[PDB]
Amino acid sequence: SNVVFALANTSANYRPLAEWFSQTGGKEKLEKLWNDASHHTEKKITKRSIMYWAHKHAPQQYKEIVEQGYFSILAEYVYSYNGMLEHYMIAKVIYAMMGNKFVVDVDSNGKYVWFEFVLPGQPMNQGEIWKWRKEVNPDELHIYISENFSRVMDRITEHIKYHLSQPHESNILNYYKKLLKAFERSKSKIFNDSFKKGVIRQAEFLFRQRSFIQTLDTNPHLLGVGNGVLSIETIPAKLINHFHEHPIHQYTHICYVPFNPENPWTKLLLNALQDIIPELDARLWIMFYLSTAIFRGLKEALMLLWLGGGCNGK
Amino acid sequence: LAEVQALETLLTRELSVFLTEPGSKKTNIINRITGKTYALPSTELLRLYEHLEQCRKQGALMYFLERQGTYSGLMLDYDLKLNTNAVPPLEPPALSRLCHRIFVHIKNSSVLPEGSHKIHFFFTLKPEVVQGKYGFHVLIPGLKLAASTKKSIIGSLQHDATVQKILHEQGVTNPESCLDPHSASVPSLLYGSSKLNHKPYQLKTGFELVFDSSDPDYIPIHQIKNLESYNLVSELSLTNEQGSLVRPVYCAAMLHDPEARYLHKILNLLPPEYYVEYPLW
Repeated sequence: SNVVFALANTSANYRPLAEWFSQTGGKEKLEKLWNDASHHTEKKITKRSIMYWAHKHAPQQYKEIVEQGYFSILAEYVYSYNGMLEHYMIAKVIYAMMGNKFVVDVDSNGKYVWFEFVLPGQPMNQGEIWKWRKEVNPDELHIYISENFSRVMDRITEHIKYHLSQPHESNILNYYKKLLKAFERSKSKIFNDSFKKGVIRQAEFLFRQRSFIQTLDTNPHLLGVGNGVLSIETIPAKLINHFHEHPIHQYTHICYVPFNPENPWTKLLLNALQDIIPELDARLWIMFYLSTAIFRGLKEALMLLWLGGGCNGK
Repeated sequence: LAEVQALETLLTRELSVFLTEPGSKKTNIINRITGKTYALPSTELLRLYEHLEQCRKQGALMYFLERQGTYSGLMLDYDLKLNTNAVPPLEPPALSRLCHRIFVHIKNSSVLPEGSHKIHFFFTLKPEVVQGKYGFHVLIPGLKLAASTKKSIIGSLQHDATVQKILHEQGVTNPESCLDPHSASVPSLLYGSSKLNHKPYQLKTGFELVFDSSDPDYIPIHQIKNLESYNLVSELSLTNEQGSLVRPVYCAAMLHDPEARYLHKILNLLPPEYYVEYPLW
């Protein structure tokens, strides 16, 4: 179900389906055929999930194949238009290269605000660990265009030099020399500020989501926590500490859930909350109502009054 | 530079498939600039040597080492303390006599094959004296020796009175302790290569020694005249077996990897004056 909702965005998804479940037995999941051709569903996991389905059991080959794809896209862009590398081809390679980390929306005033997925090897504030943070200028992408993409730039240069150092004819060598010199004049443009601003403003149309702000914190069962993302769909707390498709932005920097141990702090908190007011048959209503504050709505409309006493536990 | 670009393409596109793990004995070639280790088959070793030779003739920065392993050519590493900061003369007669004495110890090891055989000696010299410190390598790349035999030959050479005399008359003040006793085991710089803080040793003179088991008292030593005609990285290599001048004679048998970016703080982690640390540790 996960992979079928992942690649259901493709209109011709049945050919990857027949490729994948052709492997012990299975037989198209006993001829399920997308559960006998089901209709559209909620926004499940996307294409960006599959490269995180990989990279945890096979990182080297995944890195090599994405690097080869990056080199292929840049090589076809360089060969199609001899040396001129304008804003859109750089934006296309950048979208292919960081497409699972950045999105952009047109939320309120017609302005294109960015959202960056954070990683543990990044400077966050306190608790933005695995959730999208709002950005006015893509500073990480601005650094990434000049630092990481320049490695692909020298890779393309090295391939051009290798093709130049070959026993070809004179006209092919002249064409490759012209391509190399035009490419070398255009290579330094990826460090220019105006060019990088144009690349960002062109990738704003390519990193689009069209529904990102509309569903940011719509669901109530996903909660922003200091250690990552907390989920309360099932009885155990999931504590999502990996890449995920859930597009939550707001968070609590001080929650920091350590699951639920029975250490000294939890014991003293429990001894503080109870053993002060006597209850019959383990009555627990008031601190059960202290819960359900981690939900959005669609619940009971109760209204509790704690008032009473001067220096009590209010 | 074209020939450096060519070597870069050979290494990354083609020889990358021979990359060895750290501490893998299979390793025969070490590129200390890229920190890469390789096990090159003879065909790919030669292709490497053609590229390194072109890079050498254009004075390119190389730091290639070959691993001697258990059976390969002999290398002698001399670290000289001199009377003065003048390059010692080291003319053919002195170097010729050195070859003869080196050979007497090889012969005395009893491992030479019977019959008539040519073996080549090459003397590469430190380009200048620095504070009276000087050096030469003696390469006998074609004479394939067991590591244990090399160690034995080196032991004997350290105590050779005639060698000590020759070195003394050249102005050497450490003639008893100038031969590195680990000459047998250390990885050996390819011709044209050096530590990143040093300049590469230059080939001054090579000699052809013919020995004949039937005529043991006839040991002709002559200067090699057309050295420039050969691929010198190739010929001087202790592990090469496919040289043109040098034909083999078979005798009886750091992990921080900064990658030019993160080591800068190392450059300012030395001049702290933080020897004594009561609060500062």
